Amino acid sequence: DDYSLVHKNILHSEDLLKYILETSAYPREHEQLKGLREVTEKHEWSMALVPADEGLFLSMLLKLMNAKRTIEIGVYTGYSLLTTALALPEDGKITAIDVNKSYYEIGLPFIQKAGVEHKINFIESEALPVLDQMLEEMKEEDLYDYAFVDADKSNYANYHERLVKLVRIGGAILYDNTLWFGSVAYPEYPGLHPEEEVARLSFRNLNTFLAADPRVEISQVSIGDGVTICRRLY
Amino acid sequence: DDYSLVHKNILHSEDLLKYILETSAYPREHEQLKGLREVTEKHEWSMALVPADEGLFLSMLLKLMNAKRTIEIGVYTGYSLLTTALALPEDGKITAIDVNKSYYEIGLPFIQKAGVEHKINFIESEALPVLDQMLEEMKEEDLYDYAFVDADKSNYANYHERLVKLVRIGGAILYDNTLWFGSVAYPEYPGLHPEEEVARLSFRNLNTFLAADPRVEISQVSIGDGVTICRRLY
Ligand SMILES: Nc1ncnc2c1ncn2[C@@H]1O[C@H](CSCC[C@H](N)C(=O)O)[C@@H](O)[C@H]1O
Ligand SMILES: Nc1ncnc2c1ncn2[C@@H]1O[C@H](CSCC[C@H](N)C(=O)O)[C@@H](O)[C@H]1O
Ligand SMILES: [Mg+2]
Ligand SMILES: [Mg+2]
Repeated sequence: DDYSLVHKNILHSEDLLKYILETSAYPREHEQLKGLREVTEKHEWSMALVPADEGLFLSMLLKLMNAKRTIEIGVYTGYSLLTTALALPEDGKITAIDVNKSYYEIGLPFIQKAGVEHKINFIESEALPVLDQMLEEMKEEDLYDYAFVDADKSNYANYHERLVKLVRIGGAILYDNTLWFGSVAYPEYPGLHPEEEVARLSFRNLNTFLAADPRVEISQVSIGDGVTICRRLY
Repeated sequence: DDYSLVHKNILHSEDLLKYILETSAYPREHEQLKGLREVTEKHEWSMALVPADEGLFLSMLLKLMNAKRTIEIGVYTGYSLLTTALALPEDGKITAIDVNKSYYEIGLPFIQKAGVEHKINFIESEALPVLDQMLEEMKEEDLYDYAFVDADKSNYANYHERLVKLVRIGGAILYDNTLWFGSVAYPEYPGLHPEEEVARLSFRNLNTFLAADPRVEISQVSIGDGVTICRRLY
């Protein structure tokens, strides 16, 4: 095989991870999220799926902050998207962006059976051109409450420069995979696929920059593969 | 302090923990939190201290849900309490409960230097009598937004029955240490102090109970020693 992090976890044992999933995540997972997850595990890019325990953490965060208008960048088969759509109120609206709609069509039957497709506006495109177009037309009355960032890893810093202007003051920007299977912990790290090493270097730089960015407050959370919550200050 | 699990981590390496703390927590840690942490690191019961990365997570939750009135059960030297106090607005209010005010007075100078002691009503007593008294005098206008539970482990379930009546609908109840150094992951775990084993068993039952409790939605988060976020439904 070609990728060198796919079998790693940030937790010390797989048994602890399975405990969390079986005890607290799966019993609270919507039946369509379960169906979407199980077909995605068979897909060749299963490594990139947002896990069930992180998903319930995203749902909890969305409800506690009373989010209504959100943006999802990096959809894949739609697990975190369906998680968002189920957590928002019935009049919630999501802008969902991904370069590859074929992945989205794997999840769309489960989103449709859940009855939340009406909340979703899917845009098949590279993320940055869509974001830049939003900056041209965005009214302050239409800023987003919440952004989940999970698309091209090397492009997170570029995403951030747009998203600090597209989410409201007090809104949240979440960066997925910021611990990169634990490989960010070292300046040098051996044997990775070039794409994996670029992403690793990008995340070490992002984590540093985000801790120094006065436009936001942060909390890096050791759930899933690392999630960094940012809250816009001004 | 002849406990066995004290130095065990749930992350796969001390280096990964140190990276998080050094890159993302310590740069964002208030000067008075640093000083309070450093004294408590030297205290006999350092094991029970809420870590700095978890503290920023608690703070982020409080700010995202716009908490105004909270309850803190289990203060110790006051790290999570100072975190809560700095997160709330100028007119925020906290009821803090601990059996041991001696601990509280270790951190009280840092709390005062932070300019936030006016938010805190410390009560030296066992939690359950206070919560029961609060129940007999509580008005629906005065329900809490947020509750952090971090006191005697074997009594969490008892606290839960009171707190689901004392926080507002949509309010948050957070249980600390719900993975208990990871030892909750197995039916049996050898080499533990008898009080450690009682806490471990108490958490396994509590984790099962909270996942089946229809009065709340939950999310268990592999941060620190595990934190379970509950949100009151009805
Ligand atoms: N430049 C880009 N712009 C938009 N999407 C991109 C992109 N580069 C990669 N992607 C998409 O980003 C996704 C990352 S996997 C995302 C996982 C998803 N959030 C979940 O819940 O499981 C892939 O589907 C990929 O197609
Ligand atoms: N029955 C009880 N009622 C109230 N507090 C109790 C209690 N039993 C133990 N405690 C207190 O619970 C605390 C647990 S340590 C708490 C750590 C603290 N939240 C932090 O930020 O680091 C101890 O201070 C202990 O004194
Ligand atoms: Mg991801
Ligand atoms: Mg604790």
